[PDB]
Amino acid sequence: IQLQYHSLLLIWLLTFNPVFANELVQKYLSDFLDLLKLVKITIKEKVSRLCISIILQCCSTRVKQHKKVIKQLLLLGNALPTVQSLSERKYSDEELRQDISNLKEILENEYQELTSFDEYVAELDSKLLCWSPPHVDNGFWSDNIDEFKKDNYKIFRQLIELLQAKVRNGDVNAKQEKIIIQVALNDITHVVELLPESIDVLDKTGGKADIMELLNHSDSRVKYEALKATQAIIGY
Amino acid sequence: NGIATLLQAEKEAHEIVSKARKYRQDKLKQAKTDAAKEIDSYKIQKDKELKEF
Repeated sequence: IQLQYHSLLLIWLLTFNPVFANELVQKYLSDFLDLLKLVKITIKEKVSRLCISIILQCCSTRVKQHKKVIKQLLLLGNALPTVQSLSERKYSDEELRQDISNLKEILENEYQELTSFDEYVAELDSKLLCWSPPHVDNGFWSDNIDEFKKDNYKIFRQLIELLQAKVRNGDVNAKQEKIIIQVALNDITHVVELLPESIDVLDKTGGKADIMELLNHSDSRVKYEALKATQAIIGY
Repeated sequence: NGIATLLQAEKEAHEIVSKARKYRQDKLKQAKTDAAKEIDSYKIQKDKELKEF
């Protein structure tokens, strides 16, 4: 605990300089998420305050690309939900509570400009999908069908590439990998049902072959998702 | 699936039949040319009557 507190203090001191904070922001994209997880797990007021200060320094306006860094942190590490949970929780330290409130306000301001489309784009870029609310939201798919097919179906091509990578990674058949594969299959089925023009692009890019390969997967959920995608493709 | 692929082939055959429907319309377009020729033939008969007068 003492070593972790000293490391957090050193990180905050380094991040006090905007140039060093900006350099360390790109050094580890998951550093903010790890710091937030450590702050949530740790009950020490000093450690939580140091973690909050370190997180705020990375997203501070002094550091370069402060808005971009804050948006990326909120999209990847779920900074807004963690900050909202911390605000609801009661902290004995007044300085730690003030830092948590400031971080929550910054996260809310960053998320106000952002939308579900930005979160979906970040998830696609990170190649991580765990059945997000947008995947199960019919309205989101209906209002984002044109965006998916935009730029010569760039989003559809990215989804097809992610599905192909998951099929290549399907040998491991990990739980997270299986969930990602199922989410990708659901997204492909939605993009085939709506905007049918994307079906030809998916077939050209080997999406049908990937679905057929996933139909023989050992996992029951993956097989069911592949069967549903095949039914949406040419089936009833 | 294999059954779905066979169904797609039936749909493709229907799509070919849908293309053949245009060919059937194209086949019926030959009668349209004859019908258009018949329209001109009626005018030719009327013109011949006018020419005779």
